[PDB]
Amino acid sequence: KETAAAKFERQHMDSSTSAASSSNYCNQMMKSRNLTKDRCKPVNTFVHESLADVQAVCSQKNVACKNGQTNCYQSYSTMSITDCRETGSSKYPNCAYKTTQANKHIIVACEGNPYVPVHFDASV
Amino acid sequence: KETAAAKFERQHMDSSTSAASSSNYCNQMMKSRNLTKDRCKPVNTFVHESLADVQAVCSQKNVACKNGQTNCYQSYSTMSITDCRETGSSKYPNCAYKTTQANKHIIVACEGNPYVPVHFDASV
Repeated sequence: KETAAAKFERQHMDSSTSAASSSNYCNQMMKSRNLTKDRCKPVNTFVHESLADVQAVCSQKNVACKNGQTNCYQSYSTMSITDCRETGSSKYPNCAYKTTQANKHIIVACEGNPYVPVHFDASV
Repeated sequence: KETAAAKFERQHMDSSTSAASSSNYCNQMMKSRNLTKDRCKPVNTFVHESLADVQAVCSQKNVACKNGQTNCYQSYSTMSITDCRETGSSKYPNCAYKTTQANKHIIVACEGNPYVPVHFDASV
Protein backbone atom coordinates (compact mmCIF):
# COMPACT_ATOMS: atom_id res chain seq x y z
CA LYS A 1 0.00 0.00 0.00
CA GLU A 2 2.48 2.52 1.39
CA THR A 3 5.78 3.03 -0.50
CA ALA A 4 9.04 1.95 1.22
CA ALA A 5 10.25 5.57 0.91
CA ALA A 6 6.96 6.85 2.37
CA LYS A 7 7.17 4.26 5.16
CA PHE A 8 10.69 5.42 6.18
CA GLU A 9 9.39 9.04 6.23
CA ARG A 10 6.39 8.26 8.48
CA GLN A 11 8.48 6.10 10.82
CA HIS A 12 11.78 8.01 10.99
CA MET A 13 11.46 11.59 9.74
CA ASP A 14 10.60 14.66 11.83
CA SER A 15 11.84 17.70 9.91
CA SER A 16 9.44 20.02 11.75
CA THR A 17 11.53 20.05 14.95
CA SER A 18 15.27 20.52 15.40
CA ALA A 19 15.13 18.32 18.50
CA ALA A 20 13.00 16.42 21.00
CA SER A 21 11.22 19.20 22.87
CA SER A 22 10.49 17.50 26.16
CA SER A 23 10.85 14.16 27.86
CA ASN A 24 7.42 13.26 26.46
CA TYR A 25 8.47 13.52 22.80
CA CYS A 26 8.55 9.73 22.15
CA ASN A 27 5.24 9.10 23.92
CA GLN A 28 3.64 11.65 21.59
CA MET A 29 5.53 10.79 18.39
CA MET A 30 5.29 6.97 18.64
CA LYS A 31 1.59 7.48 18.92
CA SER A 32 1.02 10.12 16.19
CA ARG A 33 3.05 8.09 13.67
CA ASN A 34 0.91 5.03 14.34
CA LEU A 35 3.75 2.93 15.77
CA THR A 36 1.61 2.07 18.79
CA LYS A 37 -1.46 0.82 16.96
CA ASP A 38 -1.54 -2.94 17.53
CA ARG A 39 1.39 -3.24 19.85
CA CYS A 40 4.02 -1.02 21.42
CA LYS A 41 6.85 -0.82 18.82
CA PRO A 42 9.80 -1.34 21.19
CA VAL A 43 12.40 0.88 19.55
CA ASN A 44 12.42 3.71 17.02
CA THR A 45 14.60 6.62 15.96
CA PHE A 46 13.38 9.94 14.61
CA VAL A 47 15.72 12.17 12.51
CA HIS A 48 15.42 15.98 12.78
CA GLU A 49 16.83 16.93 9.40
CA SER A 50 15.34 17.89 6.04
CA LEU A 51 14.39 15.09 3.67
CA ALA A 52 17.03 16.37 1.22
CA ASP A 53 19.79 15.91 3.82
CA VAL A 54 18.58 12.39 4.71
CA GLN A 55 18.25 11.34 1.06
CA ALA A 56 21.79 12.63 0.54
CA VAL A 57 23.11 9.89 2.88
CA CYS A 58 22.48 7.29 0.11
CA SER A 59 25.62 8.70 -1.52
CA GLN A 60 27.86 9.02 1.57
CA LYS A 61 29.87 6.25 3.31
CA ASN A 62 29.06 2.77 2.05
CA VAL A 63 29.05 0.14 4.80
CA ALA A 64 27.53 -3.30 5.43
CA CYS A 65 23.98 -3.33 6.86
CA LYS A 66 23.22 -5.32 10.02
CA ASN A 67 21.94 -8.21 7.88
CA GLY A 68 24.97 -8.39 5.55
CA GLN A 69 23.58 -6.44 2.57
CA THR A 70 25.92 -3.73 1.28
CA ASN A 71 23.47 -1.05 0.38
CA CYS A 72 24.00 0.71 3.76
CA TYR A 73 25.32 4.26 4.07
CA GLN A 74 26.64 6.21 7.04
CA SER A 75 26.32 10.00 7.22
CA TYR A 76 29.74 11.75 7.26
CA SER A 77 28.22 14.40 9.53
CA THR A 78 26.33 13.86 12.79
CA MET A 79 22.58 14.61 12.73
CA SER A 80 20.04 15.56 15.39
CA ILE A 81 18.34 12.27 16.28
CA THR A 82 15.80 11.16 18.84
CA ASP A 83 16.05 7.69 20.31
CA CYS A 84 12.81 6.06 21.52
CA ARG A 85 13.01 3.00 23.76
CA GLU A 86 10.05 1.30 25.39
CA THR A 87 10.33 1.24 29.17
CA GLY A 88 9.95 -1.72 31.49
CA SER A 89 6.58 -0.37 32.73
CA SER A 90 4.84 0.16 29.37
CA LYS A 91 1.81 -2.03 28.73
CA TYR A 92 -0.20 -1.80 25.52
CA PRO A 93 -2.18 0.26 24.86
CA ASN A 94 -0.45 2.71 27.23
CA CYS A 95 2.88 2.39 25.44
CA ALA A 96 5.59 4.24 27.38
CA TYR A 97 8.99 5.35 26.20
CA LYS A 98 12.28 6.86 27.20
CA THR A 99 13.25 9.87 25.07
CA THR A 100 16.97 10.33 24.29
CA GLN A 101 18.15 13.39 22.31
CA ALA A 102 21.58 13.24 20.63
CA ASN A 103 23.75 14.20 17.63
CA LYS A 104 24.85 10.98 15.94
CA HIS A 105 25.78 9.68 12.49
CA ILE A 106 22.95 7.59 10.98
CA ILE A 107 23.10 4.40 8.86
CA VAL A 108 20.20 3.84 6.47
CA ALA A 109 19.58 1.24 3.74
CA CYS A 110 18.89 2.75 0.32
CA GLU A 111 16.97 1.30 -2.63
CA GLY A 112 15.01 2.10 -5.78
CA ASN A 113 15.07 4.72 -8.44
CA PRO A 114 15.55 7.29 -7.19
CA TYR A 115 17.94 5.84 -4.68
CA VAL A 116 16.53 6.82 -1.29
CA PRO A 117 16.51 5.52 2.25
CA VAL A 118 14.00 2.69 2.84
CA HIS A 119 15.46 1.36 6.09
CA PHE A 120 16.92 2.75 9.31
CA ASP A 121 19.88 0.52 10.24
CA ALA A 122 21.45 2.29 13.23
CA SER A 123 22.85 5.48 14.76
CA VAL A 124 26.53 5.70 15.86
CA LYS B 1 30.31 -25.61 23.19
CA GLU B 2 29.98 -22.10 24.70
CA THR B 3 27.24 -20.86 26.97
CA ALA B 4 25.29 -17.81 25.76
CA ALA B 5 27.19 -15.81 28.41
CA ALA B 6 30.62 -16.99 27.21
CA LYS B 7 29.56 -16.13 23.68
CA PHE B 8 28.63 -12.63 24.77
CA GLU B 9 32.09 -12.23 26.35
CA ARG B 10 34.07 -13.37 23.30
CA GLN B 11 32.04 -11.18 20.94
CA HIS B 12 31.64 -7.96 22.93
CA MET B 13 34.03 -7.63 25.93
CA ASP B 14 37.41 -5.92 25.58
CA SER B 15 38.32 -5.22 29.22
CA SER B 16 42.05 -5.14 28.40
CA THR B 17 41.98 -1.79 26.56
CA SER B 18 40.34 1.43 27.69
CA ALA B 19 39.61 2.31 24.05
CA ALA B 20 40.00 1.30 20.39
CA SER B 21 43.77 1.46 19.91
CA SER B 22 43.74 2.69 16.31
CA SER B 23 41.99 2.47 12.92
CA ASN B 24 43.16 -1.17 12.65
CA TYR B 25 41.57 -2.19 15.98
CA CYS B 26 38.45 -3.71 14.37
CA ASN B 27 40.41 -5.66 11.73
CA GLN B 28 42.53 -7.18 14.47
CA MET B 29 39.82 -7.96 17.03
CA MET B 30 37.19 -9.18 14.55
CA LYS B 31 39.77 -11.77 13.57
CA SER B 32 41.15 -12.86 16.96
CA ARG B 33 37.61 -13.21 18.33
CA ASN B 34 36.76 -15.59 15.48
CA LEU B 35 34.19 -13.28 13.91
CA THR B 36 35.90 -13.54 10.48
CA LYS B 37 35.94 -17.30 10.40
CA ASP B 38 33.65 -18.45 7.56
CA ARG B 39 32.30 -15.07 6.61
CA CYS B 40 32.82 -11.44 7.54
CA LYS B 41 30.43 -10.59 10.40
CA PRO B 42 29.10 -7.26 9.15
CA VAL B 43 28.74 -5.42 12.50
CA ASN B 44 29.87 -5.78 16.12
CA THR B 45 30.52 -3.72 19.26
CA PHE B 46 33.24 -4.26 21.87
CA VAL B 47 32.73 -2.86 25.39
CA HIS B 48 35.82 -1.63 27.19
CA GLU B 49 34.80 -2.04 30.82
CA SER B 50 35.36 -4.74 33.42
CA LEU B 51 33.12 -7.82 33.14
CA ALA B 52 31.72 -6.99 36.61
CA ASP B 53 30.60 -3.51 35.48
CA VAL B 54 28.89 -4.97 32.39
CA GLN B 55 27.13 -7.79 34.27
CA ALA B 56 25.87 -5.09 36.63
CA VAL B 57 23.81 -3.55 33.83
CA CYS B 58 21.38 -6.45 34.29
CA SER B 59 20.10 -4.68 37.39
CA GLN B 60 20.08 -1.14 35.92
CA LYS B 61 17.30 0.48 33.86
CA ASN B 62 14.78 -2.04 32.42
CA VAL B 63 13.85 -1.37 28.78
CA ALA B 64 12.22 -3.20 25.89
CA CYS B 65 14.59 -5.08 23.63
CA LYS B 66 14.45 -4.71 19.87
CA ASN B 67 12.15 -7.73 19.81
CA GLY B 68 9.59 -6.26 22.25
CA GLN B 69 10.34 -8.41 25.32
CA THR B 70 11.48 -6.74 28.51
CA ASN B 71 14.66 -8.51 29.63
CA CYS B 72 16.87 -5.66 28.24
CA TYR B 73 18.77 -3.23 30.47
CA GLN B 74 20.24 0.16 29.72
CA SER B 75 23.37 1.13 31.63
CA TYR B 76 22.99 4.19 33.87
CA SER B 77 26.37 5.59 32.76
CA THR B 78 28.08 5.84 29.38
CA MET B 79 30.79 3.26 28.72
CA SER B 80 33.74 3.07 26.40
CA ILE B 81 32.73 1.11 23.30
CA THR B 82 34.26 0.53 19.85
CA ASP B 83 31.86 0.07 16.90
CA CYS B 84 33.14 -2.22 14.07
CA ARG B 85 31.42 -1.92 10.71
CA GLU B 86 32.38 -3.96 7.64
CA THR B 87 33.32 -1.55 4.84
CA GLY B 88 32.01 -1.67 1.28
CA SER B 89 35.39 -2.94 0.01
CA SER B 90 35.60 -5.90 2.43
CA LYS B 91 36.00 -9.32 0.87
CA TYR B 92 36.23 -12.65 2.68
CA PRO B 93 38.60 -13.84 3.94
CA ASN B 94 40.27 -10.41 4.07
CA CYS B 95 37.48 -8.73 6.06
CA ALA B 96 37.85 -4.94 6.34
CA TYR B 97 36.40 -2.85 9.14
CA LYS B 98 35.82 0.80 10.02
CA THR B 99 36.53 1.44 13.74
CA THR B 100 34.54 4.02 15.72
CA GLN B 101 35.41 4.78 19.41
CA ALA B 102 32.69 6.49 21.52
CA ASN B 103 31.26 6.80 25.04
CA LYS B 104 27.67 5.58 25.02
CA HIS B 105 25.00 3.89 27.04
CA ILE B 106 24.70 0.12 26.36
CA ILE B 107 21.54 -2.00 26.14
CA VAL B 108 21.95 -5.72 26.72
CA ALA B 109 19.54 -8.62 27.00
CA CYS B 110 19.90 -10.59 30.26
CA GLU B 111 19.22 -14.22 31.11
CA GLY B 112 19.84 -16.95 33.65
CA ASN B 113 21.04 -17.30 37.20
CA PRO B 114 23.14 -15.33 37.84
CA TYR B 115 21.38 -12.88 35.53
CA VAL B 116 23.99 -11.82 33.01
CA PRO B 117 24.25 -10.31 29.54
CA VAL B 118 23.64 -12.82 26.72
CA HIS B 119 22.85 -10.37 23.90
CA PHE B 120 24.12 -6.97 22.85
CA ASP B 121 20.96 -4.99 21.84
CA ALA B 122 22.42 -1.57 21.04
CA SER B 123 24.36 1.42 22.21
CA VAL B 124 22.60 4.81 22.66
